[PDB]
Amino acid sequence: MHELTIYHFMSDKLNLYSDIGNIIALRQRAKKRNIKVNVVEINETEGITFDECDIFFIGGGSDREQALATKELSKIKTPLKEAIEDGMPGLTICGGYQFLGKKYITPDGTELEGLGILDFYTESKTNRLTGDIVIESDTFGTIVGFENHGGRTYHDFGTLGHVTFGYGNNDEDKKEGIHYKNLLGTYLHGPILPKNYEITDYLLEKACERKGIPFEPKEIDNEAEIQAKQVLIDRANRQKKSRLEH
Amino acid sequence: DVLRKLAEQVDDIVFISGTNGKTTTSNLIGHTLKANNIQIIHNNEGANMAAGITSAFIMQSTPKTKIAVIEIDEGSIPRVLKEVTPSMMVFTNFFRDGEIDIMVNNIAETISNKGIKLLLNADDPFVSRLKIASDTIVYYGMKAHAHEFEQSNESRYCPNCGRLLQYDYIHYNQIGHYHCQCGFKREQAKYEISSFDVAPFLYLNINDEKYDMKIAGDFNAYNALAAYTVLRELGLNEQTIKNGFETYTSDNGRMQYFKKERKEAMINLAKNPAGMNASLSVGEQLEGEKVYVISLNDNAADGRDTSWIYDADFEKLSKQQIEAIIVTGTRAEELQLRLKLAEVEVPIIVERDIYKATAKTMDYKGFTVAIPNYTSLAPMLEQLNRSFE
Ligand SMILES: [Mg+2]
Ligand SMILES: [Zn+2]
Repeated sequence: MHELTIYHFMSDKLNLYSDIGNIIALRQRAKKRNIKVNVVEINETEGITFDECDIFFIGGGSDREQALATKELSKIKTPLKEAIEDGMPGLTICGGYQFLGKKYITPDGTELEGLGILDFYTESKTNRLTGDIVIESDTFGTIVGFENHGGRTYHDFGTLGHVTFGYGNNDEDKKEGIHYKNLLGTYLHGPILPKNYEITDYLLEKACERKGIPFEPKEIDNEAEIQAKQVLIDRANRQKKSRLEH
Repeated sequence: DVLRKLAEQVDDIVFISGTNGKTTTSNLIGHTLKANNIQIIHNNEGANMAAGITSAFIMQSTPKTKIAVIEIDEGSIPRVLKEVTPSMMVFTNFFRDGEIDIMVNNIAETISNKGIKLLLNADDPFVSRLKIASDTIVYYGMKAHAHEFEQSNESRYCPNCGRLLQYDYIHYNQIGHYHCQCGFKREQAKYEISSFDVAPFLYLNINDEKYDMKIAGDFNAYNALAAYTVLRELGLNEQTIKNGFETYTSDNGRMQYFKKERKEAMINLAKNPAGMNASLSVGEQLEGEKVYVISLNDNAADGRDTSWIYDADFEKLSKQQIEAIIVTGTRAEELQLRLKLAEVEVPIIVERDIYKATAKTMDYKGFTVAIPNYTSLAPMLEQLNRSFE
């Protein structure tokens, strides 16, 4: 049977609600395309290669967990970079996204080192960017979720799209996340994939193309996903009219 | 001076005290008496000190009320017993949360040589210490291995001689079958639970009769037996108690049961993954098919992040006999989608209005399992009360 392997990095954390739902969403959209998903949890990285990897995933944890995860991930920084440069699809969430960069600065000014896969940095404040977020993307259609992060990320790469409601990476850009080759990074909760099937299908379709297996049928039932998105789109719209009428 | 004259007009006055379980014990007694059309005086959990008890006697005394059922804060026992002598007093337990020792001594001095019938938990050594305070003692308790309690661990002192208390068997913590070389020991019980389970409600074996209840919680077995003991000592027989016990239910939306003819429902608050997994596993202990109503609000007190529902085990619903799942609250669609991703293949109905969603369950002959998160609870419980009148 056609199969895709997901490398789930650093799943040893106190909580992984975001992690699990994203994995569920990928498994189920692939199953509808007659593709079985194999999840490999990787917490010891020594001698790990990306030859058996189709998609990787790095979630977020506490600042302690993230610093530990980064020290372990740095033992394979060079294969990961080469994998990404080769087009390896990947999804990274919050701290997993931030620590692909060069540094993460805490509110109290402490500089934490990231992997340096990409040349950017993140600066956190005490006042958080929090609320509903609605993004309009050409690749991922309408992306919807919840953001709640102190970190402001400043990078010069492509993103998941323009933010029509909420903040995204920082206070000013009105752009969310990162999209570099097939590597995705985001601050969105929900977790991001259950409602945002175009993102899920993106990662699976790039993986199928790279492996030489079909991704079919391309168009399936998205009604439940659409109805869940529409609740936040409508609420976001109600919230805008309230400010314009203020 | 008035409480005294009111209390003298009541033949039987039952006081309920101890540190835990007072309200459930009290409510079980009062519910069972009223279900036999006995007129009673009865206070409540917000009125168990001197002032509130006095108010209960003034507000509720009539010429017909011949029993008072009074829960009383353990600290209030001396002040109140300067005015009222109960005919019997049941004590549930004393937990420290050597401070228990002093308080128990003060209670013993207060009730001594007053002719009060004491109903003592034989399994609690600090309750049993009250045997010195009366010549009329009734013991209740639980047989060893009646249940394997969750379990938790220190050495306690014999209230009579100051030795470390030896235990032969521990129910939990200080509660168990203890025996000191001075003679102080877990006494033989007149009313005993030989066995019980919770699946999902309390099912008790008391003196070789089965009591199929409608409340839950392992801790509530002792409260039910404390209530049982009072009622036997008032002269009610096993069948009359069984009738009341079989219909008592909680009123806070935690494992709360409802019934109207052949239609049954229960509601259990769940607002995080552990609570949801527990609520979903209740349905599978329930016989026959089920209908679910599950509510997910995202108001300030709920939190705005609904991601935790992906850590709940909604997949397990595929192992149950379920007619339909109604999803409701402001994030009802998140639940629909979670169930789609869980591959739970049963009719799913989106009805965001919690009152309309809850009423809808009355259209199904299955056992309703109603599961709200925090700000969903009050509207869902209100509708269930309305629907089951
Ligand atoms: Mg138990
Ligand atoms: Zn002793």
